[PDB]
Amino acid sequence: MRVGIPTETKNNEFRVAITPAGVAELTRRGHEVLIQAGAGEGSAITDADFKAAGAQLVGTADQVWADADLLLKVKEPIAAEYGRLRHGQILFTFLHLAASRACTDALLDSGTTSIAYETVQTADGALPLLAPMSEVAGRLAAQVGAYHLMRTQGGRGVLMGGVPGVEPADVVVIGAGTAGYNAARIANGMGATVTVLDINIDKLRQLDAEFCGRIHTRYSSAYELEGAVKRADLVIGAVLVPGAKAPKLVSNSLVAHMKPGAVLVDIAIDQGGCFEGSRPTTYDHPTFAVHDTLFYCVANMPASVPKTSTYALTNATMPYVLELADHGWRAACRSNPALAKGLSTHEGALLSERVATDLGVPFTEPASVLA
Amino acid sequence: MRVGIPTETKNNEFRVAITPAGVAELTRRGHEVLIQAGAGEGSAITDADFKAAGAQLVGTADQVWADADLLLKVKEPIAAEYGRLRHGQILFTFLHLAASRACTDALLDSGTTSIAYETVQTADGALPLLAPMSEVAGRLAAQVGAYHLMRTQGGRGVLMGGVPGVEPADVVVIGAGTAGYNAARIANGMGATVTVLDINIDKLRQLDAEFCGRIHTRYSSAYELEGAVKRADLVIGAVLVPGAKAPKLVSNSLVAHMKPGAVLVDIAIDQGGCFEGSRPTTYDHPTFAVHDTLFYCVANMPASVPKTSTYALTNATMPYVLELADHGWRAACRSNPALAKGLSTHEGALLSERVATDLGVPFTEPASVLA
Amino acid sequence: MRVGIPTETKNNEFRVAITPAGVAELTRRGHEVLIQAGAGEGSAITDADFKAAGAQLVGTADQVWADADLLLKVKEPIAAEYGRLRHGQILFTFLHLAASRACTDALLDSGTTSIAYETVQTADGALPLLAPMSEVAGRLAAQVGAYHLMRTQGGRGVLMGGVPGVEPADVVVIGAGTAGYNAARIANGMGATVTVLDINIDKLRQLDAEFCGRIHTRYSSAYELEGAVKRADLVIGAVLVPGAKAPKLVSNSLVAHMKPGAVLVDIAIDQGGCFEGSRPTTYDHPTFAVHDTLFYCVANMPASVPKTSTYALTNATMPYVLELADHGWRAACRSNPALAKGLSTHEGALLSERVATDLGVPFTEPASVLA
Amino acid sequence: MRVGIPTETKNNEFRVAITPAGVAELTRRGHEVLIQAGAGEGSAITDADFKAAGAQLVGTADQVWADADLLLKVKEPIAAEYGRLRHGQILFTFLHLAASRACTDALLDSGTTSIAYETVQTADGALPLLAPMSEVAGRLAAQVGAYHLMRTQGGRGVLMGGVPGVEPADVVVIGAGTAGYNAARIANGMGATVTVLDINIDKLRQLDAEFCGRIHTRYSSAYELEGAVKRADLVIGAVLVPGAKAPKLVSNSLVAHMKPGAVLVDIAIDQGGCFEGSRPTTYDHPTFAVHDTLFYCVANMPASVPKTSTYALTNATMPYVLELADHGWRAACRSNPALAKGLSTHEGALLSERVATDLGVPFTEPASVLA
Ligand SMILES: NC(=O)C1=CN([C@@H]2O[C@H](COP(=O)(O)OP(=O)(O)OC[C@H]3O[C@@H](n4cnc5c(N)ncnc54)[C@H](O)[C@@H]3O)[C@@H](O)[C@H]2O)C=CC1
Ligand SMILES: NC(=O)C1=CN([C@@H]2O[C@H](COP(=O)(O)OP(=O)(O)OC[C@H]3O[C@@H](n4cnc5c(N)ncnc54)[C@H](O)[C@@H]3O)[C@@H](O)[C@H]2O)C=CC1
Ligand SMILES: NC(=O)C1=CN([C@@H]2O[C@H](COP(=O)(O)OP(=O)(O)OC[C@H]3O[C@@H](n4cnc5c(N)ncnc54)[C@H](O)[C@@H]3O)[C@@H](O)[C@H]2O)C=CC1
Ligand SMILES: NC(=O)C1=CN([C@@H]2O[C@H](COP(=O)(O)OP(=O)(O)OC[C@H]3O[C@@H](n4cnc5c(N)ncnc54)[C@H](O)[C@@H]3O)[C@@H](O)[C@H]2O)C=CC1
Repeated sequence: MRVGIPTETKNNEFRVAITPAGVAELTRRGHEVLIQAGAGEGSAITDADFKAAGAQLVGTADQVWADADLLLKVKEPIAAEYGRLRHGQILFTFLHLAASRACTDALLDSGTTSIAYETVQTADGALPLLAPMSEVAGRLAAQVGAYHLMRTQGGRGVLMGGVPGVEPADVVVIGAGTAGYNAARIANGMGATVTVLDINIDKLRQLDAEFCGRIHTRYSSAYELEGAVKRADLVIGAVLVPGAKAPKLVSNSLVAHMKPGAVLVDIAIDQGGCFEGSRPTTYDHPTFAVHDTLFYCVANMPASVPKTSTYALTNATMPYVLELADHGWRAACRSNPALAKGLSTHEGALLSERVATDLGVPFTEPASVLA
Repeated sequence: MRVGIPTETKNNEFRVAITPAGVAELTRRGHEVLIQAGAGEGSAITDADFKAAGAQLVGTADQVWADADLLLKVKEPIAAEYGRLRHGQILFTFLHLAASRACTDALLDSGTTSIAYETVQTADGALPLLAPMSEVAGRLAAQVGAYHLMRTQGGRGVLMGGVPGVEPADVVVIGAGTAGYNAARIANGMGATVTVLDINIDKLRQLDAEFCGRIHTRYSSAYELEGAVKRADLVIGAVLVPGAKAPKLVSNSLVAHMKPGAVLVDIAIDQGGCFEGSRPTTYDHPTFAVHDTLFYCVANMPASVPKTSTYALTNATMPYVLELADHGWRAACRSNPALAKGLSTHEGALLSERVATDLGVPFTEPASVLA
Repeated sequence: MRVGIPTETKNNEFRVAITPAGVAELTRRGHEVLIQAGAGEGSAITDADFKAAGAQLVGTADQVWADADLLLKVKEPIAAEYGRLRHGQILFTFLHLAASRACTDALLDSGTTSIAYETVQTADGALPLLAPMSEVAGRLAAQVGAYHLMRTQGGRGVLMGGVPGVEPADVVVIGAGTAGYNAARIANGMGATVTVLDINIDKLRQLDAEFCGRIHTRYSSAYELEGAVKRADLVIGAVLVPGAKAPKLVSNSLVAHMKPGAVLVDIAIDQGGCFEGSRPTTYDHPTFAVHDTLFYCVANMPASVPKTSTYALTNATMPYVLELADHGWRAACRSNPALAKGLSTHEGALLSERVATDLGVPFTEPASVLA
Repeated sequence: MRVGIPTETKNNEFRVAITPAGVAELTRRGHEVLIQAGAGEGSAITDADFKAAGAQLVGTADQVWADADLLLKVKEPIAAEYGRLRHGQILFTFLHLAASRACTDALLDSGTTSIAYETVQTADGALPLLAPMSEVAGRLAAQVGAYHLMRTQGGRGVLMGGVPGVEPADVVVIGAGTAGYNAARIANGMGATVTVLDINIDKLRQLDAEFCGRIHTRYSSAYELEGAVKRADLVIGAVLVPGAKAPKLVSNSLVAHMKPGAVLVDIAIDQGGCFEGSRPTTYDHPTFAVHDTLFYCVANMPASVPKTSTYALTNATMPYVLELADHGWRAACRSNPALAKGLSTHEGALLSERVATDLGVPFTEPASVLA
């Protein structure tokens, strides 16, 4: 089939959904690979690199979208792309539909078949395509939080690790999953005192063992959470219920009681944000004031480190890309339950129960479109 | 005597040279403490906090300077302050004279008595007043280097620590002293691959043992230095010869051979810079381009984390401040050889041999003005 | 000469001042070794073990004391032993004279020559005979503090290390020297959050590097000390000025503000105690109440682990014992400045300036009795 | 329904089965919470704290027991409570029935419905309600073992971690599960040389990886076990077969060959003890002599650290408490197989096969009382 990769268009989005190695393997398998001129430049993959791997370089986005049987992207379609969505095409990308009625409607109205990276899910419950991006975003949260704690950025003016004889920053991570663990690990490595909260005690045990208690763990009761947040210099929101809109765990009322110049990084912004005061920001304007604190709410954090994140992502997605190209969506999803869990839309039907619930929109069973 | 502390005026300088506790101890000893209204605000020390500790709050900088027998500052006098320097007054602050003929001339022409924090030196050869700032600056270099490696900042677009299956950043630290050790430690904590060079093998042996080889050490031969720099995503320049202009270790020719978007942080900029291409930048405009790389050359790095660095600095300086106030410069320096090594100017005479050599200016023996 | 070792008589004192190996080395050098029957039993060294090494086992303490030219002990003479002190005899033991006018007077009135283990001091300033006992006492403070934190012991009822999801104990160590470092290390190993204070920043810098920030370090300002103590579940007092009465750093007023059931272990009790409320306790009755807290003030902590501490002590003391036996006190002290610093009394003259100052008693120069 | 929490009555039992937060959530759900006056005081939860959360404070235990539909406790009913057990009430607490015919009979004769915390078991085989108490007891075993190794407690007189140049204690842990891992981790953190035995090699691999071999692992053959025990200063028994009486792994004959003053802590005492010589002790009298060793056999170890263990326990139990209150035992157990595995008695029927086998008492299938 024809596999198309357009240039990402979200603000400062430097990632691309395929590398030369993936192009070469698709072509080895009898597929036609179409790629918009310039699509890999953010990730230092020249048109010439893609050409040598076997891609057809096309001048415009409209052609990639029109010609592709399988359209591969990194981020969700944005408003200017809603018109490019079409019936009879497979879209494979991060979707975050529980967080956007407008995006969901556009997919449904177009009749396109869409599969979300972030709801592809193996039998152990893991999300193998979200995981590498959660790892990137977690590590970035720590480095971005430390930078914004500087007085010159409007922060409290506290050094992450302190220096001998002087207290370090107090960092609170909400969620001990992939992003939270990665945020905690880097923040701890920068010398901050790190506390991680979760409602899953198993995850806290795992963190306790891995750092031998150097990273503090607190069960996420209302009392522990509020107490930790009030004391924090930096809060990193990293909770998830797979495919769902993030729960609102930190109220604006709580934020009003925080130390002046504290920083809050809402990693969960891609699913709507786990802070009440969150709204999406971009790399051009990443922060805004809430009460006397600074919120950071970038829904495409890994975009700033494309040399790392393009590869991390495609190492994970490629086996799934190959099965979709070889067999088409129905046969691929039929053969792979994990893949099938990423199914989101098809011919105006919404195939995710959690998305349908969060948006208040009718749900149709995926088994129905697969049988 | 009268101990005066004016507001710092260098760009984005949020530190202050004393805290309420130091003010209280000075007043307990019969000293008059004069402080410019607003001087502690960058460090979250209000005029009211200084007042309660015993300070006289004065409206203008000119008064502090005119009235103080001992003038305490954080950074060197800048141009607009040259007219405030006076004969009969002791100035105790960071000076960096080997890096500024203009500052040195101003001190000499004023006839003031000046002692440099950074050349106060104990008999083991350590610089106890520079050390905590070198600790701050080293830790900041890692976090600031990581941030500027982001594509959105003009950098290469590589995450410090990578993620599983994908390479981390390659970090090179030149100098294994206080600043370099701290930069290496934080960069390593962020998951970067860190290589540290020095000409002092003892210092490399210490780093090797502390991290049991996780931080790489290379003797600083031309071959090792050039090779490490060409491979680096981030270079941190942290060399020092006490009180001297920094040696130029990284040529612009070498920089032309580096990877595009690499970042170079010149911590040694306060002493003139150890990179050939270095020139001082400010927190307002911290970076500039050299060839295809980004240089970061801020001479007052600890200013951005004043809640940490004001205290770190004053924990160290205060015992020296108390000796100078109790006994005056001559008797304090007679009693304390370490203090006496900080002696820089007195009545138009330049008292540092290393500074005199570097600037091409007459040297006068400090034992002569202490006899 | 005759080297005598009596049985220790302080409460629960299970240590002994020599082992079979030391006895054998003394006898190899032509010395007569006299040991009280039963002296080694606390340390599991039977009379038969000492006999086989060459010792003369004697039935009574009075004989050991009467016959010995060099008398080796572990702890200071107590009241019932004051009548055994004699002119012409060398006493070599822990003395702690700055803490006991009564002990000092007894030594002075007897005219005996005494050398204190704890003031023997090498040119680097280290106290090589105190050090291994400080190591023992520091490690014990952590384990004894943890035990007394149990509700069943009157303490707050908090587990040292917490468990995943639940806060650990907050431990504050005052003094970053041998005892404090060892207390911090063990407390941290038990999973407590440990903060260590000192006025010597060099020592904090060393702790910071050794644990890469896992043990918190705070410069010991009034503000940091008071704040840390109010938050603490367990406080360990481990400060020292060599040969001096301990400074009083924790007021009873501060103790009144602590959490109910907090535990305070005063390791510095042997030198008078660094807590205002401290008074010496014994292993039989180790604790007492101050306000709503529990104080632990045992002046012979290493006695409880004699299998460890007898050997640790004698590994260190023996080379000094051999010098004193071979050459006598005057020539040994003439040859070894470190040994000479332990000189405490001789023929009614007090030879330590620090002790003399603390007790308000005339000082006589040790160079005078060595000339 | 009515949820009742009486004061614990076992010796020195300071835990309570609910906290204010749990009370508040039960009341939010339409349940009536009854709590005996004083029940939370051991855990520093005042009657006023429980009152503010919504509980009815009742004067006597008899009323709590009579009125409660769901009775929540920490420990098993003791003799003086056997008369309070009633038909038509759900009891949810630690039971340890395989270790007490008398307790089992009382439950059976009363006709009450009982569910054991310690046999609630998820599909991975884990025991999520036992786990936090195993974590507490393991960590306590190390600290309690170290204390009793002191000569002043009748132990060998060896310091847990030794000091430089002198050997540390030799610690042997039997069982590499939750309690054993926690005991090993703390003992290692105190500087002891730790060896852990198990028949499950997977658990030994996990320990080997987590400490990179610093904690020794030995397959639990008769040879390795006997050899390790004879060499040990401290033995910690931490084996379990879920719901079963502990196997007797250390014979009195073996104990006769141990070093004099060795300490044995039998954590498995709650299930009957894994040492042949074990019998339950209390916090009032925790130890007794076997041959020349000291046995410690406290069946309610976490009771001494209630500020830690009350919260650890209730963080785990609460989701199960809520389901029992909302739906009653039959529907809750029907919906939750893990919960259903804790089913122990109902109307005179014993529902645990392992308990019935160990006691030699008839077994009835749980599916029979659930269908
Ligand atoms: N902003 C960005 O650019 C990126 C955002 N993300 C987002 O980061 C978030 C976290 O992702 P992962 O770490 O991979 O998820 P994960 O599933 O590995 O971890 C989520 C954790 O949150 C915990 N949790 C859920 N509800 C909670 C509550 N009410 N209180 C406390 N803890 C709670 C869960 O128990 C779980 O341990 C997701 O929204 C993900 O989409 C991921 C990559 C990039
Ligand atoms: N930009 C800023 O705001 C601040 C800058 N600094 C500066 O950082 C610099 C480093 O200071 P510290 O780490 O405290 O000094 P340090 O004396 O502790 O270490 C300097 C190291 O550089 C090494 N070195 C000297 N010449 C060398 C050569 N040719 N090649 C390789 N290594 C060489 C030395 O052997 C020494 O180990 C100084 O200029 C200091 O003033 C310090 C604080 C703040
Ligand atoms: N109770 C017992 O059985 C034993 C008690 N000790 C005692 O433990 C105490 C500590 O001994 P080491 O650790 O060997 O001494 P050390 O000399 O190694 O360390 C003492 C530390 O206290 C610090 N210090 C002094 N004054 C201070 C102040 N005002 N505030 C904060 N820190 C201050 C010093 O800077 C130094 O780092 C001594 O009194 C020693 O005799 C030692 C062994 C056994
Ligand atoms: N005394 C007290 O206050 C408390 C006692 N406990 C008890 O501690 C004991 C251990 O609990 P957990 O660590 O949670 O259990 P677990 O199931 O996590 O670990 C038990 C380990 O024992 C091993 N084992 C079983 N039979 C063995 C044999 N014959 N030889 C060698 N190893 C063997 C298993 O393979 C397993 O790894 C249980 O009896 C538990 O009820 C728990 C909490 C408090």
